[PDB]
This record gives sequence, structure tokens and C-alpha cells, in this order.
Amino acid sequence: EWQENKSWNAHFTEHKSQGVVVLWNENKQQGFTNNLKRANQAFLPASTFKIPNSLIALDLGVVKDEHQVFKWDGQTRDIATWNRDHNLITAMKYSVVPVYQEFARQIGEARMSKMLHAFDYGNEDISGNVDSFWLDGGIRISATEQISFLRKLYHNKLHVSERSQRIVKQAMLTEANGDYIIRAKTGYSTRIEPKIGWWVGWVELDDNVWFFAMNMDMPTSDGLGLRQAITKEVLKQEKIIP
Ligand SMILES: O=C(O)c1cccc(-c2cccc(CO)c2)c1
Ligand SMILES: [Cl-]
Repeated sequence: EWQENKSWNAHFTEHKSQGVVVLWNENKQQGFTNNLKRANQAFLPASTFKIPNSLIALDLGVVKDEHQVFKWDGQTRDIATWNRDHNLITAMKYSVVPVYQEFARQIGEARMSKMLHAFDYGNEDISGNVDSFWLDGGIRISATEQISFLRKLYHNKLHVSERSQRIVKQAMLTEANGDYIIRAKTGYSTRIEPKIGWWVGWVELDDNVWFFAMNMDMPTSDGLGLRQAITKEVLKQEKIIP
């Protein structure tokens, strides 16, 4: 049961942008979106792929645990937070592409492809370079497909160990207070048009969980903060968060 609420378009147009928010009420098994078409249009996952990539790296032993240190390779990159050592937690927090590129190389094409199929993840197509296919290869995923994948992770139903799923959900922790917990991952796709930003995850309440997946046009990096801001305005409008 899906419902289209075009009134949310105001949250995008008011910021001179276009995009989609998809919400899923777990208790009621009901979905909501401002744009049914765009909700099912498939985009590069970009750094949202760090969720499945983390799961695979942990389950195969490429990553021992969330404490293992991935040493900076000494190559100065334009994002200061990348020029340092990281563990799984900080690598997720700062979307440290080069750490996850090495994960993918150690995972390898064959095992990566099999795992994405087992996860039913997007179009399951890793065509391209194994260390960048989620940035400029053939893999694609829609907002509704993100929700489906995230729900499996929440319920520990993905075909990796419970431990791997618990660790990745810890690493997804973004915000927590007395009212809610948000576990999510941002994404920023620039190598293939249209340039977009992602924010996918869920909101944990005392008595329910709301899954969310949004993407929006992102012609410049100046609007990246709108990914979370627009999502939270929708959540506030729907009285999911205060
Ligand atoms: O999604 C973000 O919030 C985020 C976090 C860390 C880095 C970036 C990012 C911004 C511009 C270019 C590049 C490419 O090197 C990356 C975006
Ligand atoms: Cl946690």
C-alpha cells in the first residue's frame, strides 16, 4: 500500500531543488512518497554503497571488526578527513572512499557480485572497475529499493552473519537523543548525470521504525546539507520527530 503526497514537493521547490523522499511505516507496512516515479528511478548508489560494502567486507573477514585501523596510504587527497587513519566507524562517518575502494579490491569481482545478488541489491550489476563501480560503473538502485534492502538489514535478514549486520548498523549510527535514533548513510553522486545526493536509513522510535530513502538533484556541493534538512522537515511535518 503506497501513497503519493505531492505536498512534500514544497520542501524541495522552496530550496530551488527537485527530489524524492520515500518513507516506510514498519508497523503499518505502508509507504509514502512525494513522487512515485522518481521513487522507482535507479541512480548510482555512490557512498550509500558503503552499507553493503561494509557488510560484505566484515562477513568475508576482509574487515576484522569496527576497531581495525586502516592506515592512510600517505596520498594527500582534497578531503582533509581522508588524510588520516580510520576504522569502520570513522570511515563510514566521513565517507572515506579510498578505504572502501581497498575493501572492494580485496573482496573481488566474483564475491562482490554474488553478495549483491544474495542481497537483492539494486540491479546487482557491478560492471565497471571493481574499485569504483558504485561511483561510475553500471550499478543502480532506486529509493524504494534502498528501503527494501534496509528493512532486511534492520531485521538481520540479509545473508550475512548477525554479527556483520549488528556491526554495520552500529557504524550507521548518525544521531540519537531522548526522542529518536537515526541510523543512515549519505551519498553524493557526481561522476554520472544527473548529479544527486542520497540519504538513506531509518528512524527508531519507542514503538515503531520509520525507514527513509531520499535523493535530490545536487548540481553543486553547496546544497549537500539539504539532504538531511529536507528529510527532517518531512519527518517533522509527518510528526515522526518533534
Ligand atoms: O556526502 C558527503 O557529505 C560527503 C562527505 C565526504 C566527502 C564528500 C565529497 C565532496 C566533494 C567531492 C568529493 C570527491 O572527492 C567528495 C561528500
Ligand atoms: Cl548502536
